[PDB]
Amino acid sequence: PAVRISDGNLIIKNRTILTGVPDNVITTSASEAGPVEGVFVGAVFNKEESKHIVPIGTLRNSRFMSCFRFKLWWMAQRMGEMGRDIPYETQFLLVESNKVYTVFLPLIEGSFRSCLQGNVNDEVELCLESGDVDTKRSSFTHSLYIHAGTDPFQTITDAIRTVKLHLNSFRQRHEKKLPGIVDYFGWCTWDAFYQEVTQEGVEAGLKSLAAGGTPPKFVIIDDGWQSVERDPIFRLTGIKENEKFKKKDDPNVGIKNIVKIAKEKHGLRYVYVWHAITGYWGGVRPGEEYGSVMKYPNMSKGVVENDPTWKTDVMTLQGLGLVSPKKVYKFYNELHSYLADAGVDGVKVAVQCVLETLGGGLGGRVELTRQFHQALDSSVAKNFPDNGCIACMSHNTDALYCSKQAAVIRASDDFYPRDPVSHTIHIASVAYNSVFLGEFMQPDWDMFHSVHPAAEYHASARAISGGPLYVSDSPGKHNFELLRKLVLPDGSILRARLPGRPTRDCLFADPARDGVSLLKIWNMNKYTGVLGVYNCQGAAWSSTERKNIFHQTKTDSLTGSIRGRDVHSISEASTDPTTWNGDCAVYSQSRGELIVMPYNVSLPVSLKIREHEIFTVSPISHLVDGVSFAPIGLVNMYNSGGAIEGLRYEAEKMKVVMEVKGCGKFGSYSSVKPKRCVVESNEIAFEYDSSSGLVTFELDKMPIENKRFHLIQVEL
Repeated sequence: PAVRISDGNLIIKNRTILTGVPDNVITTSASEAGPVEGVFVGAVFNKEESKHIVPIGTLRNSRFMSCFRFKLWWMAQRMGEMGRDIPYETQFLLVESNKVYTVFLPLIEGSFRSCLQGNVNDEVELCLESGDVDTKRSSFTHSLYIHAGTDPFQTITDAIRTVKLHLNSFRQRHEKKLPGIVDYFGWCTWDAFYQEVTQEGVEAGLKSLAAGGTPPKFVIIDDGWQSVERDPIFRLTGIKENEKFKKKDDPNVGIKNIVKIAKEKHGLRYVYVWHAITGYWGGVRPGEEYGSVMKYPNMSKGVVENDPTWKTDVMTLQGLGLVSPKKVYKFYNELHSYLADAGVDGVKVAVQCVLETLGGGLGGRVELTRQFHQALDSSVAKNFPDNGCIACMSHNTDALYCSKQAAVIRASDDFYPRDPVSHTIHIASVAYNSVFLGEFMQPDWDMFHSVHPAAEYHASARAISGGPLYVSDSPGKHNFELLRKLVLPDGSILRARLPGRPTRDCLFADPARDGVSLLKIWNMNKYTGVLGVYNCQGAAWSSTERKNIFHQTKTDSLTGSIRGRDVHSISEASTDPTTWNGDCAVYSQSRGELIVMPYNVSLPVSLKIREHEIFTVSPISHLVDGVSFAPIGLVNMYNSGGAIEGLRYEAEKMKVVMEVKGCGKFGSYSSVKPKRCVVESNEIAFEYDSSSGLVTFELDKMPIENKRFHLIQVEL
């Protein structure tokens, strides 16, 4: 049966993973399916309670990785090998047996949500909570799912899918419609003006970016456009824009003014706006219209253990006007109808995890979350039918397991331009949280600044994230040399196809805390892989201080290495995987060096703290003995291989035929010097380094007219 409890142990393919499983912990393999590869786990208790905790078993001497909420809104990573190091509010746990990987997914069941936490005795406890004193249960059968396999990424995905088939209450990332903003450069007003944003500031930012040749095609009008008032917390007073967004003649005209300027005058395709899941930070001003009533956040133990300041946050103490569940659809619809009729294409929806703290006597955290998201999704589908929703501050399983439609999720805590501790931590967080969040939605690695000491560090990460790419530059503060590595002259980006994630290598070694390893992040394009390597040692969240701090490091520089197969799915980029020997052409985007890397050969990589390097990794095709080739792409862009749309080898003609998007310097590996390089039927000059095999030529202009991609032929 693979995964079983017998004696009082949890045994996984004949390895004891946990010992000392209580008698009252019960397992099953039924569901809709119903027979299922892993096991659902639950428990039976003596009394009704609105909260239970129960040990599942004792964990020692097995490497784990977990994603845990260090704050209400957000996860980060913690590695370890003893149950006692498992954090409070662990939402995802992956265990290694030394070859075999086991995932533990704590679930929502009925009105309860579960997570895991470690205790002093090295037990893994499941914590089940309804968040409502009137909602009480005593037995549970599907509050946790455990599944094992030999490919850690495949293991995760198969488990999520099994759970989906059981709950039917979410979709997987790959089944959802991504909104069109993901394929374009954007700009977000948040770090540029904070709440003092005005419509003139919006226009200024768009114009400055476009004037340097990297034009955004979406904008996020972030927090500060809405009509809010104090009663020191602010609450929503109406659904329309404030005075800063009213045309300065004609104050009857509203946010439609800036939207039309953006799109007709500056060429934007999309405009999004920010709002809280509750309207604003303090909710909506109490009243009949939407049934808003003052409510005060309930504290749960796990959240407040990791985040003690939450007990004295302004939202906790001054409360929120919570719109009624009976009127929530109407609130979202009236807000979104106003927005859509003004030309707005989507919303960035923040403050999402507050609902779990307000389910009071409304059925609790799960039911309240489900209700609000049901209404929000209906409103988004009606009013922003490109699927215009970015989920923000939303890392709770209550929202993840009801993620049926929305397709983009902020993968971490905010970019912080002025906080030096944050940069290394940001890269670790987005990468590790993406392992799990990217099963539900496309991860958004957040805005950044192009003029900043960490700009390249952040920029390169976004380029391999698989997610939307956007800066929050103040108008005029741009580095366009850096932005041209991310954005083409029409505002399109080279987006990779998957959530960027750590390599198998990096899943159980904490590169923020171990003092010894470099973080390596992989993604895929259609005909190449990509790999970024980061030193992010020297800072992380503190179990003792309970916030992000710097910590001692043994040295500045670390040396690790890369292999072609670190790009876990690199196979899928090969045009003939069954004959492929595993050799890759590896192009260092930062050094500009092409290296041939045979299957399993390592290359050493050395980096100091806050340094990085990006490598495009392309499968080599052996056309005949001595004639071998791999495309690289737009070598002056971070995610070079994202430019290759089509690739075909004709060994009988010793030819390669490609479809390439974009413009700039194009590169490929060839063992031999080409006879000819042809672009749309004309022959063009090229360079060839005989020593590395690097072929380069210039793609002068974007494709015009009926072309849409450059058609390139390379004759060898």
